[PDB]
Amino acid sequence: RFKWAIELSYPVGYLDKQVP
Amino acid sequence: VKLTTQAYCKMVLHGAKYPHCAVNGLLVAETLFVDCIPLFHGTLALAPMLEVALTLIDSWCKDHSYVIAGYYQANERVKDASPNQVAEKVASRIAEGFSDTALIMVDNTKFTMTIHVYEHHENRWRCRDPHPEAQRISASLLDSRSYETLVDFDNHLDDIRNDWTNPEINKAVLHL
Amino acid sequence: WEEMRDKMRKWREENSRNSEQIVEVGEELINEYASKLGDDIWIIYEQVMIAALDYGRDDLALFCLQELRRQFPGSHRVKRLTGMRFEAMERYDDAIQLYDRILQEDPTNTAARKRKIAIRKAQGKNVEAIRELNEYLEQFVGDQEAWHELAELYINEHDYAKAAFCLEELMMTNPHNHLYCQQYAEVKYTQGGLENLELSRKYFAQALKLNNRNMRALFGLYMSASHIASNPKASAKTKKDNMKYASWAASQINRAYQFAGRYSLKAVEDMLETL
Repeated sequence: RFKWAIELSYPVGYLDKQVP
Repeated sequence: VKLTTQAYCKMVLHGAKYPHCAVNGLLVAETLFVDCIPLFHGTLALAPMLEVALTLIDSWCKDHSYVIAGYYQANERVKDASPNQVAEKVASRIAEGFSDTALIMVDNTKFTMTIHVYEHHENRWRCRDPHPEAQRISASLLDSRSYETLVDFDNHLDDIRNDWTNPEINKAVLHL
Repeated sequence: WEEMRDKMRKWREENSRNSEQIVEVGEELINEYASKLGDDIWIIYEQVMIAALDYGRDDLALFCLQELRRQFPGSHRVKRLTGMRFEAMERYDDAIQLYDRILQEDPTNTAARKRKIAIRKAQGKNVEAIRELNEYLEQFVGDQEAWHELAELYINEHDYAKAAFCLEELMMTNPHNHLYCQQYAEVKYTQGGLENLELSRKYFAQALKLNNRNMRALFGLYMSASHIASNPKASAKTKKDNMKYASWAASQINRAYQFAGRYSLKAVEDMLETL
């Protein structure tokens, strides 16, 4: 039990494709 | 819902020692707020240090029978007074354990001789109205050029030998 | 006595803006010692001017700037300093004309762009500053200061995913300083996700092997592990190794605070045991 648990929520050479 | 002289003192002091960076601190009551803590300055959108600071200050304040009951932020830019997401999150987390804690943001567009208190009261931290000697104390100590020995938590993480309670300032304002 | 000179140089070298001491020592050393110093004062003027702008005075600014003008008439840097003066007193379009002019007579000049961006950001706008800064980085790669500013801006916009890409670009080169790895680990731990905490502990470690006296990395490892030991999605072996990670880190923190103590020990031991 962690009392203070927080959840907060184009640049050249950046893709998100899980390329092998 | 009272303002303690030393609280405002430490608060604006921290605001002045790092005057071009956004800061937060933390008021501790036992509504009367009883002592300010300067803890951080910089980016402030980062959990871990915040989480451990909260934990440690809990473990320490239990010894003296104090609870936190209070936050305050002060943005870096003067012409801004708006409760950015972070402070909202931290105050909703504090009010999960107190359900009466209040948020503060200093106007900072006057910064001489300011407060902008919100309150949740089932509303999204809505505003309220203004509710002295401490002003004089603030002015004098500020011009006393003493903010350079005021330790925050961010300093404590570098040189453990400091003391984030800094009772020197406490006794000093007591003598006045 | 010359120590004052070396302290000013130090503050020039490791950027240490406090603009309270600086202006004092400047106005002391801006006097007759100038002729004693010899061909070195000019930097001291470029350094006192900015700290003065930071202090609010604005009176010493024009003295320093006009000395600079009279020595270096057809300069560009003093032009940038005039742009600074303008934007402090909130003449923005004038400054933009200035910067676009000394970019117009010198396209391969960076400081003008990096002041246009400071202006765009001082208005309040961020989202256009970011694309401007990327359009700059699209040409002037190897501008590490820019990468770090971009990471900070993406953080304050609550996009913690591409800041990590910048930090990757920035601690791939110069991979001998702890601070970058540490801040990467903080990014990830904040980003959530087990696949990221596994990296957070790793980098909070590597950032410790290097310095071996940092404290934030230590608490970071302790918290990352302690939180791994409650997420019910990993095989036993994960949890049992994270338990020992955390317990050893606790022992080391005990050592540290013991060194310190020569009342804190109470609170830190409480924090240790409570989990």
